[PDB]
Amino acid sequence: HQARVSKFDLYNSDKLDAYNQEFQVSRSNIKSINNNGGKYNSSTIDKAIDGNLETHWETGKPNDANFTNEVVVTFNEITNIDRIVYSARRDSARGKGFAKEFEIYASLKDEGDDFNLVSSGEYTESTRDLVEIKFNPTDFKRLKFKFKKADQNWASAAEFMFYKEDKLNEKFNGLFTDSSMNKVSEEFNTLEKLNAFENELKDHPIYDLYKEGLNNARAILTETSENPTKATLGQITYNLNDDYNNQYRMPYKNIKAIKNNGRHYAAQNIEKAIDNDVNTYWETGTLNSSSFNNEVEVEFNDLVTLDRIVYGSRQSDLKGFAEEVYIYASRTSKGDTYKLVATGAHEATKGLVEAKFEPTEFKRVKFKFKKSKQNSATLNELMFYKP
Ligand SMILES: [Ca+2]
Ligand SMILES: [Ca+2]
Repeated sequence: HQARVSKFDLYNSDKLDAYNQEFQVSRSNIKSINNNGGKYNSSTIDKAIDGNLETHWETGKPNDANFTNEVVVTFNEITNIDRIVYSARRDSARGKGFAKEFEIYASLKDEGDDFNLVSSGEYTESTRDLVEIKFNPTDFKRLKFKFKKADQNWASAAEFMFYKEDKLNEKFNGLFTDSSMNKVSEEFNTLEKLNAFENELKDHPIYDLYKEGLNNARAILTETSENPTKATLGQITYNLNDDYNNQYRMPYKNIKAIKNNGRHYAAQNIEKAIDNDVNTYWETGTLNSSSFNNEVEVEFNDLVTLDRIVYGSRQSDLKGFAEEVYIYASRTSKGDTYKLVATGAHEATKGLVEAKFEPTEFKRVKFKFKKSKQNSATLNELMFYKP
């Protein structure tokens, strides 16, 4: 009887309409609405189900020590619903009156106080989010939403939206064994199982959103064992060789994203490590310690086979130079799926250094500063070469 609550990310997708077409209770099925605490001004209760996120209902009576705001939606006919998507008001006072704690009750008739509890839940992350509240699929003629706790008490609702059960969605959420998404569930643990699943999924409205995870599972099933090599590191200048770059350097355009685990100092942000300028650099905000190592992750648009990583520090004084480097590969777009491919060391030097290791396929690369000059970490450039 505990609701599973999460941010409703689908909001920002071009698959939304198509998704709503199949799973949203349509507006022509929502008959009427009322609520026990009136309205403030002309933030009327119809504005809670008017289909427009930019209009809201606000109560005229705030939650106090002795009053709980509730809203009751009547459907045109009995309707099987498993999820509510809800936001608080989204204007100047964004988030005010969010239902931090709520309960959902069903009735199968049009009148009377015969409500039975369907679900309870909380959300503490933010009050400004559009949230998906998921429970056992239940029949409703009337649905009651109680504002058990309402941020700053003046309960509000941009919208309530209602969804039927999405069984293929629920199945897809069982693709992996846990949230680190690094192990395929037994259900899907062969390429043939996975293909069957994908085929099962092809006509679904958000099919294209499931492709990534399916591809991730495919890469995990076909992964080889970790077997890292001692990389060779030396000073190089072939990066100056434009013609050679055209043939052997991975285009900067193949970088999807870069992040790092230690924030940054001042104006030395992480993008400066990949701007094809040896004079700009990223510098961490967090020192290497007994408990911490600086790590940089780069994700690629398209898988790429590389045999060399080229890198440098800030050139002024070589502060943060990677004196010892661990290189990891992942063939997935996300999940804890990195395996160690190489390790090597080099004394701090001006200019750029290559780490050469065995040809490896990368969807993402992690670059770990195992040991670093003055325990800092900087990158003027980070470049990727093919065999
Ligand atoms: Ca609205
Ligand atoms: Ca740079």
